[PDB]
Amino acid sequence: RFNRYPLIIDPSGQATEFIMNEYKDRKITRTSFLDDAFRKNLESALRF
Amino acid sequence: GNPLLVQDVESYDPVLNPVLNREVRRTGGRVLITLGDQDIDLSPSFVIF
Repeated sequence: RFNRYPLIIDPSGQATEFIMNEYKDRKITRTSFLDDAFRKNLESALRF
Repeated sequence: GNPLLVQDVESYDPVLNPVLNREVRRTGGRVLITLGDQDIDLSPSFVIF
């Protein structure tokens, strides 16, 4: 029920596993901010 | 996703070449055809005459 997009803080990785298993019906590309292939992935996700 | 009927083929526009050739990209669940510089999502219920 977020309005602003969340910022998940998880040292354990359980939240990352939960969100990957939850939003798996749609398409998720797990990117990173330091990845070079980030702007293209963001633009593709924004358009799609 | 609308049917399209274009007349006067004699002044043919070669922007229709990927559409007629079905040069289609299937990245993810979407369906992509690239005409010119713009990338356009292609609906399944499209025909042209």
